Amino acid sequence: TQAVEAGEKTVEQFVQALNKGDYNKAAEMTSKKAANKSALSEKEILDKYQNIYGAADVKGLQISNLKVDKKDDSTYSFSYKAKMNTSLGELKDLSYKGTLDRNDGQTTINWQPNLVFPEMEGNDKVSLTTQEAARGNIIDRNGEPLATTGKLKQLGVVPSKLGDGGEKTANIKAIASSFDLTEDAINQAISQSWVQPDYFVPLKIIDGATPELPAGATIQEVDGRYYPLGEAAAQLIGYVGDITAEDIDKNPELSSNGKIGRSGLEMAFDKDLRGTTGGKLSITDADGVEKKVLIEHEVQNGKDIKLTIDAKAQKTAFDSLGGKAGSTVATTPKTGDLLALASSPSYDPNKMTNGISQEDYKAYEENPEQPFISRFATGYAPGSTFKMITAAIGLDNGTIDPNEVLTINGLKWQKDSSWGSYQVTRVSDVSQVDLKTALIYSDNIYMAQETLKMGEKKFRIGLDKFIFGEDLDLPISMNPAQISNEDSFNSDILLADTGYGQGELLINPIQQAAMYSVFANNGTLVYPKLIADKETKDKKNVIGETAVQTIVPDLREVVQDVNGTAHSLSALGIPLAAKTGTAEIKEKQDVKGKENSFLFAFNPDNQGYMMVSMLENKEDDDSATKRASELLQYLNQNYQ
Ligand SMILES: *C(=O)[C@@H](NC(=O)Cc1ccccc1)[C@@H]1N[C@@H](C(=O)O)C(C)(C)S1
Repeated sequence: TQAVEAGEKTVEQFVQALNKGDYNKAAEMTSKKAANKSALSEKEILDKYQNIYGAADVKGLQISNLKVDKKDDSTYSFSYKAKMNTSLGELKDLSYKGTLDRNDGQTTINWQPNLVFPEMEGNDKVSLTTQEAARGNIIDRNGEPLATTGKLKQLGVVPSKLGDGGEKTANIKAIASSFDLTEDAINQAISQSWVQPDYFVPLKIIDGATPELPAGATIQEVDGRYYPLGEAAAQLIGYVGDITAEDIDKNPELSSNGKIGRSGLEMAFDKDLRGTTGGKLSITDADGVEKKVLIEHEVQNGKDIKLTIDAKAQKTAFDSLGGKAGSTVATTPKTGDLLALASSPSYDPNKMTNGISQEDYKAYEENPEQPFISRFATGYAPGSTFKMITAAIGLDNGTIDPNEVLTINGLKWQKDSSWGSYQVTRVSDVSQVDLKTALIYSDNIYMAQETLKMGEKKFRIGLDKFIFGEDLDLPISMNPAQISNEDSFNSDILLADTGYGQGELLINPIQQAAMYSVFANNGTLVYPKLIADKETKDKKNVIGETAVQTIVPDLREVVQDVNGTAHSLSALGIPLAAKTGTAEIKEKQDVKGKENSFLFAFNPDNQGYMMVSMLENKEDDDSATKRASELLQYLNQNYQ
């Protein structure tokens, strides 16, 4: 019992060496190459573990139920049970054994072939057969293909079949012109280091119709991941990439000859879409004689995933942005089904997963407008659209009277002289301003005064009833919305700015569509829902039904009144309640000052659809309201 404590330490740090991937240090703990001692030499153990554990991708060796006893003068036999993770799953209830040798003060392990796998004898071998699982598709709310694995048409060139001299140079340009490609890229692809005279070197992928084939234009049909919408759903869906040797080290259950999701839903749902690798891990002997099977299970394909996205609304919402920086969120506000999650500018997913020239990948990483960003998940300042929330709070606590008319003179205003030179500004010079007039002309001075009148304490009481600080249940990485940096404004100026959607507010378009969903459910907040089978979670009594019955009729006038900020939408001739708004951004990249246009709109008759569009760093005379008539028409007669 005095040396058994050091004997259990020997088995403890031996399994730790195997579990740490260091087989050399694990071999140094064995005895000497003899009949009853260790059965192999030093490097003979290193090569035995590395070839077997490396082939099956063995990682995570845990042991339990140790029992170290005695038998002879130095033969203290040990036995335990272990578990490990391989390419085909987890090995459980592995009964191990062996003996020890405690000569002097160094207790070693009499190594035996049963220490690699339980039922391995003298010179036994291990074999692994695996069949990769097909990746499941991603479908929309109507079963349309958003991310399937289909057949593609390739285009490559063989350097020998290009001619026999100067004819190759002319055809290198004839192939570049017949398929719209760079002539310098064809002669560069055929002159790489790995290129051989008769090797089929690929080029680009034919999108559909195959043009005339010049002097050697082989079209080898290949299979790969295909995204039918392309850039329209690039940020949402994502892209898959080839699996690296360092990826298998983290999760050994991945097929090294397969694809892994790198961003978006392809990554957030990688476990459900890749399936499980099938095959058999058996122990053989001599000439592949199947002795004992360790693991063997059938191949399971990936589960298809149905979203709440409308493929037609996703493409229309993206195309309406015209390639400018922005995003659009369209939902069914009574259930939360996100019908479209567009972001612009965007990248090409089919180009990323099917091989992209590194010059073009630098264009996406160095693009100032950042096409990789999912702008529907990026927190912004909500802008003038946030006055709906501030007004609804003011009506609930009785601070704002819908019929009380404030008298505002000029375009600038400040509470006292303690504000220095800062003044709340408004665009229109209306003298008599009530709640109806302030929401039509988008008056900041009215909301600023009614916010200071409301008080900081009473303001947050209504704000805390929303989703500020909450993390929504969506497979989209985002930060929770915040009222301010700290839990206290500690500034009258900051309180007024937060009244009309400025200050230290950060709300992403998905969270905005959730907070604004109360105006379509009579004060009940409906959480957004991306997976089609998810339940409809809601949160009632956020604002009173009285404030909804007061603001919603006013939001109709933002469209119908001749001086409304969203009057251009009255041309649609459909029932609409909207609320526009810009937002000042003082980014230090330039001394100008970028501003972001916003737009919120929904149908007040049936509450069938709700839309939140925005334009980041908008161009002059451009607005989200201008480029919203297209999908507002679609959402009107398709989601009533
Ligand atoms: C709401 O965000 C308001 N805008 C501002 O406070 C900043 C601003 C930016 C550019 C010009 C003027 C003022 C008002 N809402 C928007 C809108 O509803 O589009 C206005 C441009 C009417 S100012």
